[PDB]
Amino acid sequence: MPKVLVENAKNFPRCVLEISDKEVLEWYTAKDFIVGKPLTILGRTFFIY
Amino acid sequence: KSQSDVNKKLEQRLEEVRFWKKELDDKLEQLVYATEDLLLYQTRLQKALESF
Amino acid sequence: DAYFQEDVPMSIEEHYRIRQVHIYYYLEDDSMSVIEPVVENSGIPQGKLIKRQRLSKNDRGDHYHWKDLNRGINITIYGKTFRIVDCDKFTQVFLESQGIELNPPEKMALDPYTELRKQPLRKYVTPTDFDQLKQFLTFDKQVLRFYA
Amino acid sequence: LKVAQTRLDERTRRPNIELCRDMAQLRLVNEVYEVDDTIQTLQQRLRDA
Amino acid sequence: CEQIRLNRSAKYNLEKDLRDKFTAITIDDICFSLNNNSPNIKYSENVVRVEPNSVSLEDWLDFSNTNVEKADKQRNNSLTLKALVDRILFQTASDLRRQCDVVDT
Amino acid sequence: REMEKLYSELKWQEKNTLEEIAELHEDIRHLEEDLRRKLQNLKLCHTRLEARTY
Amino acid sequence: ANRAAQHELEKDLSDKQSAYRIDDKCHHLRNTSDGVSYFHGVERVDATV
Amino acid sequence: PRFRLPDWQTNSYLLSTNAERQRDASHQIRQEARVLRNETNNQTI
Amino acid sequence: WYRSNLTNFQESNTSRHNSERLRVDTSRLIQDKYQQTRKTQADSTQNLG
Repeated sequence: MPKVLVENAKNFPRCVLEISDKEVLEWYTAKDFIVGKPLTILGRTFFIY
Repeated sequence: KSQSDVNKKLEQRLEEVRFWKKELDDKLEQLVYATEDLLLYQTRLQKALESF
Repeated sequence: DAYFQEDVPMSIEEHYRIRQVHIYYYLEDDSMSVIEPVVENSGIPQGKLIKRQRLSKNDRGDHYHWKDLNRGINITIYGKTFRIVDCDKFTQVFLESQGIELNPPEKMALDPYTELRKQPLRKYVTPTDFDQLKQFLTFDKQVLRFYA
Repeated sequence: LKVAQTRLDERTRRPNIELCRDMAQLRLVNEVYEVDDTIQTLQQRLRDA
Repeated sequence: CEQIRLNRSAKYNLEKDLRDKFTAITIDDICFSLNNNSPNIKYSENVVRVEPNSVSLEDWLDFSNTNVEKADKQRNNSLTLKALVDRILFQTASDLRRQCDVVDT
Repeated sequence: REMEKLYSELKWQEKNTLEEIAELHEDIRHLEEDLRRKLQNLKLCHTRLEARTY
Repeated sequence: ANRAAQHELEKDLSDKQSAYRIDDKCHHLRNTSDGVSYFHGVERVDATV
Repeated sequence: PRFRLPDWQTNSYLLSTNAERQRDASHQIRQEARVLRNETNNQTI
Repeated sequence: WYRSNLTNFQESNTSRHNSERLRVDTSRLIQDKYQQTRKTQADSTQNLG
């Protein structure tokens, strides 16, 4: 999963090319899934408890 | 008694070397204070060169 | 240890040059000499700038004595202004033993030409070892549950 | 200031137990700060003049 | 400014001794404080039997009395300067003043 | 030793206090003569007013 | 037994002595006295034991 | 009576820490005095 | 004219009051910082002693 994209998405052929290794500034890791605090996957807010 | 003497003799040498550390520090004081005035009197002179 | 900026406005490489020198004072007859060390790839005719002589200080005939020589000073000699930056630990010892307070140091300045000829430093930091394989091996058969 | 700073500089080399925290350790610590204050103070009055 | 040099040089030498004297005072403190039951009391070789860089009591006193005099000499050559610049300043002022009151008239 | 520790401190705070007292005798005298000479200036600014109402 | 005394007892005299050495000098570290130098940090060091 | 040694120790501490604030209380009036007296005398001349 | 002269004369009288202030009050600060540092240092001595 990508969390924050690198700062060239406005000139990126995302209709004909996918989001590969170099387009993601940071991915989701085990630090991001804090047990107790709200988490936001794409479109949805979760409440990992 | 032999050790007693070398002790008394070392004791005396201290008295002397200490008296001389003193007459060499009280002198540092006088000379540092002398330089302090001269450096301040220096300022007074420097200001005059421009005061005129 | 001294340096002096002259000019270089007719060149394409920079607008100002720095010429590294060491200035010597002699206690034999109160004499000075200025020596320019040989830079390896500079086109300037490096060498000896001023021979051993009693260099005149002003127009009335006085020469430079060591009483007015510090670490940071901008003495001018025959039209060239030298900014001394640093001494060695013998010149310092002599100067402080006479009453002279040594000034704070300055770095050296740098000639833009010779430092832009510094050839590249051929190296690569080694890549990491935590690739797909090691992350597959040290983190196999273990997954985290999260109830949300 | 330097008299105090030095007075302490050496007391911070006493061997084992010796290295202590008695009254002296403080009055000197307080003095250094007090002196530092006087210096900052006169500095303002200089700017004022 | 030059008297300052001499005075500051005088100190450098006066300090040199003040320092050395301390080292010696400490040394003799640890020499005095030494019994037959003290901790590290070991033997030695040639100890100080001979010394190719020592000095005599007569000499030690010369070094000191000399260094002391030099400092008093510079101090006495400083009170003079400090009292020759006081007039030089009073003089300079009154002189320029006299002429200013003159130009006025 | 413990009392000589306390006594020597106790004597030293006396001379520190006695120095603090000594320059309080002279300060309040200087406050008093400041107060008294400033009466003379209220004396003055009065006397101008009514020789003027005259 | 009476030896275990000396060990510590004498291991004390040494520190007790070095104390007087690195403490009496400070009793007389006069202003403008051969030594008085500058140290920035001797007002935030307290490795007391 | 027979006042015990720890309350005897704080007797000296109380007298000693009295001296510090009391001298400082007196010292505080001083600087307040001279700041007053100067601008008091200068204002009215 | 009468106005201007006053605006000026007054401003002059003023800057000669804000200067006199600093002056006599600097005497206080200087004769304070000095005597303070003095007795504050003597404290360090008695204590170290």
